Amino acid sequence: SALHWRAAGAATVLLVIVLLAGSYLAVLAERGAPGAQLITYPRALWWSVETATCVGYGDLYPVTLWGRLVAVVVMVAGITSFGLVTAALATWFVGREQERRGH
Amino acid sequence: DILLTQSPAILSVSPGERVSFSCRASQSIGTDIHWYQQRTNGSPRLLIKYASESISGIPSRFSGSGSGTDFTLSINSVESEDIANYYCQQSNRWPFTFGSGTKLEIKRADAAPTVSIFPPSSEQLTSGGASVVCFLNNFYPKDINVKWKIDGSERQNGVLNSWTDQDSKDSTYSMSSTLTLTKDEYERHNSYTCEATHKTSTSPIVKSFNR
Amino acid sequence: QVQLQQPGAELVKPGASVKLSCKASGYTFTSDWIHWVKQRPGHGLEWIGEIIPSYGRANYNEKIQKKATLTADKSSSTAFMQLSSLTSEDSAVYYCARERGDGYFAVWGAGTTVTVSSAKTTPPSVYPLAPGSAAQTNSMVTLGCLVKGYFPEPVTVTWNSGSLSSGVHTFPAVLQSDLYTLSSSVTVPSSSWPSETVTCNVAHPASSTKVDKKIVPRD
Amino acid sequence: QVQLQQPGAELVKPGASVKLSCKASGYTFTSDWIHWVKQRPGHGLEWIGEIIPSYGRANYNEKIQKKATLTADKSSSTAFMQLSSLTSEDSAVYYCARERGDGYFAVWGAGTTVTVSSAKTTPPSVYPLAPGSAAQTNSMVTLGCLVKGYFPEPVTVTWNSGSLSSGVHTFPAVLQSDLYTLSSSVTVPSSSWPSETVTCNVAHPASSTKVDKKIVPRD
Ligand SMILES: CCCCCCCCCO
Repeated sequence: SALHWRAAGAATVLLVIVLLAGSYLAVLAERGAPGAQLITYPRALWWSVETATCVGYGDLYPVTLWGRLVAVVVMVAGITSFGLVTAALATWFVGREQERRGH
Repeated sequence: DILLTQSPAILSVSPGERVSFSCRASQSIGTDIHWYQQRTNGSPRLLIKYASESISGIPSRFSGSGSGTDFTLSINSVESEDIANYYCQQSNRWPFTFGSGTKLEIKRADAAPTVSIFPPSSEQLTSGGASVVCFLNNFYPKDINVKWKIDGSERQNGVLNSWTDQDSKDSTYSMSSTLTLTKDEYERHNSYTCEATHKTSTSPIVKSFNR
Repeated sequence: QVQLQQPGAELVKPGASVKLSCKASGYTFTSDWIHWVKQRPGHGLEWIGEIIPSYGRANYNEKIQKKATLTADKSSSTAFMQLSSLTSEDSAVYYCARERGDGYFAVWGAGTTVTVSSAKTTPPSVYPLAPGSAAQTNSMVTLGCLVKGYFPEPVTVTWNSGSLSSGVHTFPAVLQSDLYTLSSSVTVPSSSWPSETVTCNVAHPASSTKVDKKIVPRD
Repeated sequence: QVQLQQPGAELVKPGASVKLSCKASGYTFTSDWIHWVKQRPGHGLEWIGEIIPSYGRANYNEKIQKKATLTADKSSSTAFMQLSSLTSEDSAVYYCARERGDGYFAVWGAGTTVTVSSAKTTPPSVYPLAPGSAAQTNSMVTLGCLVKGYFPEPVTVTWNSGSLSSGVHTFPAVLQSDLYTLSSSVTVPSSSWPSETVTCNVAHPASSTKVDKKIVPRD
């Protein structure tokens, strides 16, 4: 298995870990803030996914400093992870095309 | 903070009829409402979660509905065991909050009280005290009057009454009337009588005993 | 089996403090939160606060005066609530409840009745209530037991160690001169007594006393 | 052509169950949902539930007691609704409707009148209503037919097999001793009768009977 594919897999497992810890930590950070909605684990997990993918419907979001800091980590982990898959796909195509060109 | 309004505070229904409890949230909370049942002297018990999802162990006649700001807890064919207080609770926003609660009353058939008078115990007398207890059990309506008489003359001093809440066993009420006096005053009297006057009869139900 | 175990009562002098406990059993998840709810006599349910044992973080109701401090012991799976400098306003039943982090209280404790008073604990005197000699019986007979002179609340009255539940009324206590008094009523087929025994069991958690009293015919 | 076909009526004994049908024709898409609406006499439209035949998934109105179970048969393009343990409260017209998954009911069925009663089915006796001998006619003449002693509702009264629609009143039925009775009125130019025939057609779906009755001068 080439590096890029290995890194892709690793990036994926790591994202899953960030999502779960992010969901757990968001609840921990947000409970105690009057008005917060990111306070139960099931929807927090959903919030973590739509944040990692940067969709951000706006149905749920953190209102506290630490909830927001946790959100930033999730955003960056998602962007980085998917960005890394793109780079792996590019490498795959670059390699295949170099062969097809007989180089 | 989300205010949960439960109105009316009391709901009266005839046995077997369908009843509905209202819960209104001060702002939209999707379906994040949960319902609890609390019987007299019991702890709260989960009935419905997330507005309409049933809980295992809870009778099928219990169901919930609604979304947004208005929710309903319904009981299909209410029975005596349903007599209790019902609370809604929200978990949409912090902090979780509870509604003020609605009591369920059942309007059953009229029933005369079962009167029983009890002389003080030998054990109690030994301590220089004497309590004459009288029970007016399982009657309906809850309105009822009890009168004590010692040797033919009405007595009021030393009498303490206690009324139960509607019975979750048969939808009736019961009341106790206790006359307490020193062993001395108890010993200088012969007959003790307890009389119950209830809607179910023009004449009072009377029970007595001679020391 | 009972998921949350709470002591039945606690007597506290005005100004003093008490530490209520809540021992949990059954499934335990890192996502569990233990809540505390206050219920004054005749009133509704009031949320006090919550704590997540897996982390030790606690949040409190901001609308009421802070009287509690929540802690938890992961090893003994017990949650504690320290109520301090109490007044008669703090007298109430305090329930603990478990929430799986999904918003609802799936299970509640039996609750601890806290009484803030200067009076002294006093176990109850339990006297039997058997029919008089001239009392005519029907197809049913009514018996009872008098639970007099106790403090503070509450007391739990059972019949035949709990095996006799039908036909039982335990009247609300009455307060007079720093002492409570109540009676419990039981009705069974007249043919079954006294052939089949009838005994009332009275527990008074505040004084760690549980006494029995057999009801036998007067003679 | 009729897109949704429903039987006209169903008599059901209290406690019993019935299975209503809704045969659909015309365009059918995987995105189609068949809905059921309940309408009690004098009241409005109440949504019961829906089902998507292409998948077999069904949803129900949570606000009312669940009395129905929806199923569908893709091969025969028929949707069914099982109503169980009915009471007089379930007596009403039940409509099925088709929604293309875009929110509105583009087409509705004629509806099935369900009557929950212990009484027995009874076809109607149809008697003619022709003017008396001393009745003076104008440029118009009024005729009719009496539909007496039937159960349960409804009955459909037409004139000249439906070709005569103008000048027709069919009065609401009247219930008396477990039997319904109504009259239908038709008015035509006095010059056209009896030269041109006038017949009333009475269908009573509950008993699968459809009888005719020609209206001829009294003589
Ligand atoms: C990235 C680190 C997140 C830590 C979250 C702690 C929340 C504490 C809230 O009071």
